[PDB]
Parts: sequence; structure tokens; C-alpha cells
Amino acid sequence: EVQLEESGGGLVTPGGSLRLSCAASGYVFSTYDMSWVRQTPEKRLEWVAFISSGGGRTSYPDTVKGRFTISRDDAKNTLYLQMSSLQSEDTAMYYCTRHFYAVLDYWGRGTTLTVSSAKTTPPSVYPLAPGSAAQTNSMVTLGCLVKGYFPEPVTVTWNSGSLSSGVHTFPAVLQSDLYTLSSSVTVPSSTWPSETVTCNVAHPASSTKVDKKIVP
Amino acid sequence: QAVVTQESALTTSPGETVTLTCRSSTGTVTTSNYANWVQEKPDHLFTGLIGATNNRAAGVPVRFSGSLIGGKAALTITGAQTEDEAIYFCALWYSGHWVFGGGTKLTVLGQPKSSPSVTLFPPSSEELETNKATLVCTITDFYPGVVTVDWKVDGTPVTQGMETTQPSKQSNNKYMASSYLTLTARAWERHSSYSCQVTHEGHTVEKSLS
Ligand SMILES: CO[C@H]1O[C@H](C)[C@@H](NC(=O)[C@H](O)CCO)[C@H](O)[C@@H]1O[C@H]1O[C@H](C)[C@@H](NC(=O)[C@H](O)CCO)[C@H](O)[C@@H]1OC
Repeated sequence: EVQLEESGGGLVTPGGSLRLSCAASGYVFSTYDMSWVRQTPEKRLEWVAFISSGGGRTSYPDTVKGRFTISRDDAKNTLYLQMSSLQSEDTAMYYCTRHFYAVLDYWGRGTTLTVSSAKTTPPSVYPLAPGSAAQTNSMVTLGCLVKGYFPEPVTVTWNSGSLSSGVHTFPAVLQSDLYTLSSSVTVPSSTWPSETVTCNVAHPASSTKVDKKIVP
Repeated sequence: QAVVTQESALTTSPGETVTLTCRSSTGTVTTSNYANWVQEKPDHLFTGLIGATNNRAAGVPVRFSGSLIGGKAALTITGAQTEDEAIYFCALWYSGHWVFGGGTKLTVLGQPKSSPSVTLFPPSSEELETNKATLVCTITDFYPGVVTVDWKVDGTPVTQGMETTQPSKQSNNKYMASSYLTLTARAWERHSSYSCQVTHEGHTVEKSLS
């Protein structure tokens, strides 16, 4: 029966605006009371707006108080969140939840929102080479440092697909406005450097692709 | 007003029972706070488990339970299952607002534990040319998925310029993490020993370089 589909997010810059939308399904969307909950990068959950049944009552927390506005159109079966005067702290996944007689049970899929002032900027790719010959044994693990991109994502591929062989790529980090990330690969010790281990890094915003061959 | 704390991590085996509480800075937890328990399963998917302190949501199984414990909300899971490994958050209704606690990681032991394999890396010839150096400590293959990472430059504990990624669920229901200690290339040239140490399970593994 229930589906809650929110949307309307993207990349805005500080001081911007944005209306979020959330659409109900297989339930009599009117009756129930309702909220917006954001999920931050830090991964804490914070609540942004509260709407009652006949949109009679609105509640917000003091950091959104006066910048966010909640509302609904029963006719269309949707919840609206109107974000105004944006600020970097608001970058987070925004979700909608129906209060099922005080049981927040059904949640949207969510809609990511980024409020950066950055600029599309491709990364810099650096080799992550073993270092001293200190061979642990059969295995040798190389990697790549993809640094200074915005916005995300970046796909990272090893040896143009040919190497799926245990690759690991990590949640990016945000070092003072740009994102960085790492991908690593373990290829058997007698394959490198006799054979070649390049790293493909593509950056779709900037339509980029860099080819860092890893050599000792 | 507002603080809601929750255990940060609990670990249990399949078959066992675990309780998780929710404390308030306000004082006691009433029924007029509708203790709610959201489940955050692998990949930003959320689900109402229990609402209004004790009402279990439809579809939620038998083992989820709500209770008030010594002025404190509590979630019981009796005979927890492998599928319960996840993050549990609590929300408490503060008349108008909702206050959320930082949610607890719940490991249920679904496969034999295993430790990390740290692999430490030194700033490449190329990045050094930009007068900036970065060392990457790559931590993979651990279950449970909790780690503690400490960096040392010439035996003194690093107290900045280091930042680690939250564990991330490998393909094999094993976790992975990365740590970055960033230096101006100057400093690189200067110290002579860099240690990456990862503490996972009382056991600490350690990788170093010159
Ligand atoms: C008070 O009893 C419930 O409704 C009243 C009005 C709430 N009081 C306020 O809303 C407000 O804080 C007055 C002062 O600012 C209570 O807080 C309480 O709310 C919970 O109980 C009901 C069940 C929730 N409403 C719904 O759950 C459903 O959608 C039912 C459809 O009518 C409500 O949002 C609270 O917990 C979810």
C-alpha cells in the first residue's frame, strides 16, 4: 500500500531558495499529520517542519525557524517544504514522513540537497604506490587519490573494467570545499609492476577522465 | 530543552535479546513524548519500528518492543536476527517539535569476526610538487564494523589534520574505512616517522613509514 516520493533537490548556492515536494500513495493522505526530516552528512537525523491534518498547525526548530515553510495540497496528495535563505548547514538528504497516529512509519526515498558555492572543478589524481619493497606476500595493494573535485560523484575504475578483483572506493571527504576520495586495488604481487595497473577516474560534471598508471 | 542520547554501539549474537535505551536531558521520559524508533537499513532506507512508546507498526515483527525504563525510552529486540544489524534512532515528541537522538549501531553476529588490514601510503612524487602531502591509511575487511584510528608523527599523537571516513559496508558484509592525515609538503620533508594505528576489537594493528 504506501509510497512517499519526495523530490526537487539539487545544487543551489548559499542564499538561494528551493521548494521540496513529497507525494503520497495508497493511503488517505488527508487525515494524517506530517513531517520533514533531514539526514545530514555527519549522519545525524534532524527534523525540519511539522504540519497538521488540515494544515492548521506548523512547528519548526529555531535553526530553520523563519527560513523554511511547510504545506500541503490535499487535492494533489503532496507535502511541500519551502526552503528560503539557504546556508551550507542545510546540505542534507531531505525526507518526508507521515505520522500514523504518532507512529512515524512510512518515509520517502529522500531527495539530496547540496548548498555549496563551489564550482565544477575536476580532480587531481595521484598514484598510491606501495613504497619500500616490504612484500607482505602473494598480495600487493595499490590505490589512487582523487583530490579536489566538486561536485560529486566520480566513478573510479581500474584498468578500464578489466580489474574488478576486489576494488574498494570510499565515501568522499569534504576538505574545505572540495571533495576527495580513494579507491584501492589488490592485484597479485607477481603482476605488478610487470603487468600494468592504471586507474581511470571520470568526473561527469566537468566531463573529465584521467589516466594514472601506478608505478613503483 | 532538547538533548536525547542513545548508546552509540551495542553488539549481540543472533538468538539473544538486546535492549537499547533513550535518555533525555529534560529529565524523565513520559508517554507524552511518543517514544518512536526508526530503523536505518543499508542505504538510507528508513522505517517506523515502534511509535508512541509501545505501538509496533504494521509489518514490524514480534521482537520489536517499546517500554519506558527508569524514565527512559527503550527498544527491546528479543531473539534478534541477522537482518537486524543496522542503525536505530529514537525521536521524542517535545510538544510541537521532534527531538532525535544520535542513533546506535547494532551489530548482530551474522558471520565470524575479522580484523582490518591497514595498508599505509606516502604522498607521491607528483602531489609533492604542489607543496602538499597526503598520506592515506586504508582500512578494509572488518566485522564488526567499528574502528578507532590514531595517527602519530614521530611518536607524538596527531591532534589535527587527520580525518577518517565512517565505516562502509563492503560487498561481503564486511566494512571499510579510510583515513587521511594531510601535511604541507614542508612538514612532510621534516618528521621521519608516520604511524597509522587502527584499534578494532581490543586488538590494535599498526602500519608505519619513514
Ligand atoms: C495532543 O494530543 C496529540 O495531538 C495534540 C494536539 C498534540 N499537541 C500539539 O499538537 C501541540 O504541541 C500543542 C502545543 O503546541 C499532542 O502533542 C499529541 O500529538 C501526538 O499524537 C497524535 C496521535 C499525532 N497525530 C497523529 O499521530 C496522526 O496523524 C493522527 C491523525 O489525526 C501527533 O502528531 C503527535 O504524535 C505523532
